[PDB]
Amino acid sequence: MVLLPNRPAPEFKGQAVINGEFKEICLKDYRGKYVVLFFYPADFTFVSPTEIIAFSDQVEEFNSRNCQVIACSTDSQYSHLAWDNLDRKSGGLGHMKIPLLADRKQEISKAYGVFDEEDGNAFRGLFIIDPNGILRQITINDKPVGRSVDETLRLLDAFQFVEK
Amino acid sequence: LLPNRPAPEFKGQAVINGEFKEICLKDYRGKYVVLFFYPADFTFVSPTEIIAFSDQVEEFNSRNCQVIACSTDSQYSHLAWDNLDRKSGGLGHMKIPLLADRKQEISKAYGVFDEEDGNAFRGLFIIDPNGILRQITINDKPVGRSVDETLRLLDAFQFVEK
Amino acid sequence: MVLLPNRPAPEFKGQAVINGEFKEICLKDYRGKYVVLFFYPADFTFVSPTEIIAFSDQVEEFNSRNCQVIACSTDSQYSHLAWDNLDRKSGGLGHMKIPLLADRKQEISKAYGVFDEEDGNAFRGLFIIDPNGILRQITINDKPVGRSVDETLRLLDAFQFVEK
Amino acid sequence: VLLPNRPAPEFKGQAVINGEFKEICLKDYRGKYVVLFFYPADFTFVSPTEIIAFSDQVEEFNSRNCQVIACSTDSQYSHLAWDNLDRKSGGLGHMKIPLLADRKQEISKAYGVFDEEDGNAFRGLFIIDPNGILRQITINDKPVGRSVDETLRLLDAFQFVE
Amino acid sequence: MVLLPNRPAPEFKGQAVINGEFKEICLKDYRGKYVVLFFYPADFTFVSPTEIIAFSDQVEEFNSRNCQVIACSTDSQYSHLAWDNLDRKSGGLGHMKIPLLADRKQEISKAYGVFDEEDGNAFRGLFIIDPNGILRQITINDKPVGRSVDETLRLLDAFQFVE
Amino acid sequence: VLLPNRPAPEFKGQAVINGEFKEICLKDYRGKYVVLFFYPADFTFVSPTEIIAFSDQVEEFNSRNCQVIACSTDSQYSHLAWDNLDRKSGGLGHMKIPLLADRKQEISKAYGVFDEEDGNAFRGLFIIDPNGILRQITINDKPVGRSVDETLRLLDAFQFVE
Amino acid sequence: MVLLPNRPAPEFKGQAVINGEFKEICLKDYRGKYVVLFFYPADFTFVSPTEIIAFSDQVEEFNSRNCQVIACSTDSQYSHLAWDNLDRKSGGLGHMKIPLLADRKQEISKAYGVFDEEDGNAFRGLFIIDPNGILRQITINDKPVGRSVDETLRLLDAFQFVE
Amino acid sequence: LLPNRPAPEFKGQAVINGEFKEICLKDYRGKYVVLFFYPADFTFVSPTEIIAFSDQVEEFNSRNCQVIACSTDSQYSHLAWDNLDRKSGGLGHMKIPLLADRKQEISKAYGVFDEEDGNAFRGLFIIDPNGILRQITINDKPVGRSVDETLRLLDAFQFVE
Amino acid sequence: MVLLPNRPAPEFKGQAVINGEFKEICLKDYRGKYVVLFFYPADFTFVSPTEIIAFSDQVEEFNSRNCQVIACSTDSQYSHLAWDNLDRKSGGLGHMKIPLLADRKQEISKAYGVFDEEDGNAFRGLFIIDPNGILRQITINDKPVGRSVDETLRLLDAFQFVEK
Amino acid sequence: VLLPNRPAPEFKGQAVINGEFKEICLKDYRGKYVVLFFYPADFTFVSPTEIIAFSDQVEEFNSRNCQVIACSTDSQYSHLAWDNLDRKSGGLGHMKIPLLADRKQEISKAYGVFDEEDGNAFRGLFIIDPNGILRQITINDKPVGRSVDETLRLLDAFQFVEK
Repeated sequence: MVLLPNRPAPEFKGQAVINGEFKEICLKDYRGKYVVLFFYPADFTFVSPTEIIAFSDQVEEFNSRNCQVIACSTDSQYSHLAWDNLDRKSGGLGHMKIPLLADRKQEISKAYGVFDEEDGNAFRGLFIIDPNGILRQITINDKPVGRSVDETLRLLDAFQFVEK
Repeated sequence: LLPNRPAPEFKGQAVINGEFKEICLKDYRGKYVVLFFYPADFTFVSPTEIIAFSDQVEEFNSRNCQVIACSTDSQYSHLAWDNLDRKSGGLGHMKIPLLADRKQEISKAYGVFDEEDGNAFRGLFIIDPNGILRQITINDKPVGRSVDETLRLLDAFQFVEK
Repeated sequence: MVLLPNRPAPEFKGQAVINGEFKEICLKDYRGKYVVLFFYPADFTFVSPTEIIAFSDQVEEFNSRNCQVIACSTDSQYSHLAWDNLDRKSGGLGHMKIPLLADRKQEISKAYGVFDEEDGNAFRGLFIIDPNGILRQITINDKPVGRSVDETLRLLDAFQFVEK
Repeated sequence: VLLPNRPAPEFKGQAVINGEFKEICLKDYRGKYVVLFFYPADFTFVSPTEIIAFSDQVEEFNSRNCQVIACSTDSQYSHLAWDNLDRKSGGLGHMKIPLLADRKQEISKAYGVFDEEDGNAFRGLFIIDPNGILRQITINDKPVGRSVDETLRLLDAFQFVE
Repeated sequence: MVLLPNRPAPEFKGQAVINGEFKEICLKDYRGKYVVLFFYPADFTFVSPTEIIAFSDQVEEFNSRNCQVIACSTDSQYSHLAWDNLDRKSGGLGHMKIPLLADRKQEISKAYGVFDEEDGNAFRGLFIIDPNGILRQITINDKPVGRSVDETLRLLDAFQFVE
Repeated sequence: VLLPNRPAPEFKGQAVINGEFKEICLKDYRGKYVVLFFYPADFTFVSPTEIIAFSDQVEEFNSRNCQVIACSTDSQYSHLAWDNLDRKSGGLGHMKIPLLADRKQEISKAYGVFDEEDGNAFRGLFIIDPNGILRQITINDKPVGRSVDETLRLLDAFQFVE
Repeated sequence: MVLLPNRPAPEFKGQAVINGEFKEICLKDYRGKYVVLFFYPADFTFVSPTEIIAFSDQVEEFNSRNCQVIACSTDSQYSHLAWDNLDRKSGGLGHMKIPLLADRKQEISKAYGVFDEEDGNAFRGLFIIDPNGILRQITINDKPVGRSVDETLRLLDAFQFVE
Repeated sequence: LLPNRPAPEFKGQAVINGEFKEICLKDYRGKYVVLFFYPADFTFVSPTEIIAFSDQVEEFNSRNCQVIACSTDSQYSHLAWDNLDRKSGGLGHMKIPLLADRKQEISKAYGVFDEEDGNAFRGLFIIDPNGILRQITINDKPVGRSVDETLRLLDAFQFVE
Repeated sequence: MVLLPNRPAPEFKGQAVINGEFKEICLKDYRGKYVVLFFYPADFTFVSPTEIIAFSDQVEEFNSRNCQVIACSTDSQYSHLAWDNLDRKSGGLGHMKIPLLADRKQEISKAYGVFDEEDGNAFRGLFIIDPNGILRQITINDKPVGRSVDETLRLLDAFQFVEK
Repeated sequence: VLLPNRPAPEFKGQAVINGEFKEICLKDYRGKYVVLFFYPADFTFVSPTEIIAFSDQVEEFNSRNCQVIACSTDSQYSHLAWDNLDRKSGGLGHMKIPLLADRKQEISKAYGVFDEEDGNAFRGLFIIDPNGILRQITINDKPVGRSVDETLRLLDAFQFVEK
């Protein structure tokens, strides 16, 4: 059905573009931190990728909250690096402040239940994961509609409150 | 559960304007539906949520949207809570319907049912005028939901619906 | 299932309202004492409070008999506590001298075979259980019709007579 | 699975009525209430006191539009013999209620009063309505008998709320 | 699965009326002796009492032949005791010289293959078993026709000749 | 094991009659009683004195409208050879009783007399009425023979109650 | 489906008539020697005794080859013995020089695949088995048609020349 | 595999006279058929058998019988083997059909298929004009079959017909 | 298992970039013409475009042989388009004279057995399919090694010879 | 699925080398590259051109540390006879490469080149690395043959890739 809160988040592992470079990352690496893992359908189509860029520009709001924000797609790492190295006016991302994770085997976005079998693209999900790897928040949007940084930080603040 | 798919059907007994009516999703065809879940009656944050939505109900009326609240509690718990006034830990008199899922069917169909306590996680679902599910939100039980954010999403979906 | 007498009574464990407080209780707590476990369909109803109050006012008849009465419903412990705190004039229970057990996962009502798949409410069952946790008597009433204290008392007296 | 909003299990069998063999089924009793009670065996101590106690009170059930049937796994011949046996000698005297014989153990298993530990049914009592729907379930451990008065009370309540 | 002569007789354990009183018995209680186990449909009937009585009157023949005769029906022991206490004039057995076995759970007559599923009654069987607990003779009659003590004596002698 | 209220199992086989092979069925004998009896093997000791004892008494079964048939797992050829032989050498002399061959083991297995150890029948005797309904089952351990007069008695009793 | 050469012959065990006397024989007994195991449908027939006698008269031909001939049929050992007591002029075997093997339970005929489900009799098979119990030659004839001792001998000779 | 039953149907490429021709058992209705198997082409004891059956072919023609040789080799191996003279180790050009069982159906359906290699045991099967199996012979690979015994058998079956 | 020649080739249908535009194409579109379907692991990779390009420059060779060449990978058509608008000076494709087919759903590469479960990319496959949709030639190269235009031309010619 | 980066299917069988029978397997060839190629049948038209073409060039592969092996569903005897037959006569001359008989169909089935409609292998070609890991896969429909120069090119490319 749906992933449930108060259950361990699905393990993910994969190639990510981090600071213009390819790195193998997984969920276990983030132990001790909150994690916002959000998905988007594709590279090189938005047609203005304002949403991911919004999370990249607000990133210190998350870093001060002891939270790591990770963007993810079914595109490969090369498509990711290419999209990132392209400047915003030209349609690209510009250079992002968050990791761009590529799941090319579809298994990650399937593990989080956001995978759409029609286009082979992920619906835009957002998942909040606690320092121990437990799932807290599940947000899944239809593709045409984006997500809010403020809401994400409100939720995060609430969970960190219930924490202490 | 996924967006852009037909929303799971539900039929249930509900408290509407101080009395029982059986309602189903098919009845709301032609307008959006916000269906939200809460763990139990006679609790702390849940009534704050429900009262928040019911007090903002005109915002949903102007958007042609119908908000419904749901619990695994019986319609009798629901009605007793509806009759209890705000200051005494009641709901006052609610301007949105209270759906009772006593067979656990609706919570399970929407995948918000928690096998641990027999209660629902706090789910919120935006369903389109054709009965297609546009949005899925699921909150861990300690944390509530925003009416503002819901309205934002609703406005986005209605904007994209041309 | 219909349960049969002279067999071990199904184990139950759950949260209950006792003295207006949440406790966790189970059948094995009552070893050495008889247990009358009776069910009713729902809180904030009509015949159920008359039943429960009738059994509550008589609690010393059961206690002098070394027997523990427990009421059970599919309602939560919050609905139970809310009803219990409501006075009789306002339609509540006044204040109950017997434990009000919430079976919210349906497990207890199902293990005793009194669960109704139709409305998700228990039929009015009543079960007498000896200090060894063995089932003694079975009474299951249709929802409109209630149960008698003096009859349960009679049954109890009989079982304790043939006990030793 | 045995629960009292449902149609009662249909029984059919040979019975002793006024000292003769007569085949009866549940459907012959449409329009009336039925109290169907089981006892472990013929030619015992506790059981005849129950059968005699109910048969002596038979007018209370007749006044209530109800038919009382006793059932055991014994053959109809054992039934007949016990019936012919004088009250003083441990017999039933001549019964005013039908004595149902379940030799195949189908009716005891149908009402779930049969225990494989021995060949006998528990002391069951089932109140069934004019439409053949089950109302009351009672199952006693074998040493402990049953009350006529409680049966009358139950009957009165069911007939009252109907 | 069919029960045959050279195979070990099916074990049975049940309640019996012996000399007026209740006692639990089993086949192994009878090891060291021959056993004639005969079934009848029910207590308080017509053809059965003359038969069982006819066996009980000849009981000394079986005794002197080192044989134990056991009668079995699906009735309980209270029915058995009842029928045994009833004097013969009334249609009772008078007091039997052989045990009356009760199989209420139907498992004994089912184990010997004599159980009718049309009613809860046993077909009229007879089984000759040896001191080692092995089957010897199997005889099943239609209910309208009774059994002969003479033929059972002949069979018993015939087996005791060979073993 | 067989019960005697039921249709007797159907057999079809090669029989030796008057010293010649003929194909027989149980249905050829309808309207008549039938005694079907089994023996382990040809060219043995007890079986010939049995079959001969029955063959000499054939007139007794004739007057009762009953047909006696001997059956074994031997072929029709061993049956024939056994017949043509003289009673001094162990043979049967010449039989008035048909010798049925069960070479497929069908007829013995259908009557439940088949021994899997040596692959041949115990001593069965089955009384079947004119309608093909099974009446009497008798099964003897191999070393012990059967009574002609007990069979005649049973025949008379069944015919009596008929 | 059918037995195969260069694979261990199916083990057989049972009662056989040897020199007018019953014996219990099996294929293990004959290890170290060749075996010709042949089947015939029934005792007291026309062609089968022709075959059997033809093989019995020449037994010394198989003895000089270190080979044992064994005849087998679904008839019992008693029918076998009776057939072996009968003169050849009277339709019997005379007194046989080869083991006459009864397979009553039809195990041996079925293990060798020759069993006819129709009449309950074996087709006329012939099997040649080496000193290690390994199956070499397989011959199965329709029932009206018999076999040659000459050809059997030929086969044996070829196997032994190859051995 | 018993001889009262209809013989398993075979279909396949045969080499007759040096050409590829499709044949099947039902082509042969009304005649007796002896089907014999051999392990492989270009082997030592097989060509002698096959040649012995071929030099005697008319013995089978007088009896209304068709002899067919069959193996698991391809029709190209059959052709190559059949063209080659015996002085060079071939069959010369011979009078009976050479059936290729490449898909190994025919050998498996007749129970002559060995699974240690891909070859058929030397089977010999006699089949009546109505396509019913009469005689079953299976020899271990080192040992060959007689033509005289085959004629004898065929005569016996023809007589009992 | 691997595909075989002389059997109907798996039907592919997908979204493709032709002349800088999106168009839905399938296999049955190409009836009457031969089809060379070749797979490559990913867009925006290091040297793969040199192979794809080598095939692109030679398109006339295939066109005069009545063959249609199709390039296919698991990238989205958006990646395809971006890479096909990138000049080779940047490492892009220049512009392709060959249709760029996008198998996002992994269906085509799975059905053609060239999909590998390790990185979620296709191996370097090549499939020669006659005008009736019958598989004729199968070539599968390990990712590090490219293929040849000339051997493909030779095979194409051979199949066109034996067709007549 | 049969894919490049996985270890190649292990094959074992009787092959002909220098007009002589050797049993070989894949495990023999560790340390060397291996080109395995399949053809439908012996004594055909197209296939001998291929086999001879690969053979006459054998040293080109030997110098590249590669072992070229040909395989068909024919026996080793067909292989041998075809190898003895002169080229002018349509034979193989004398092979400089191993000729591998798959008579059990196993090797051909393991490489997915087996054609059920035939019993003959499609013409496959498989390049295997020294470590036993597959590299290249090519399968032709039967009428179309394969190129030696392209094989050499592929080999060069792989070895240049790894070194």
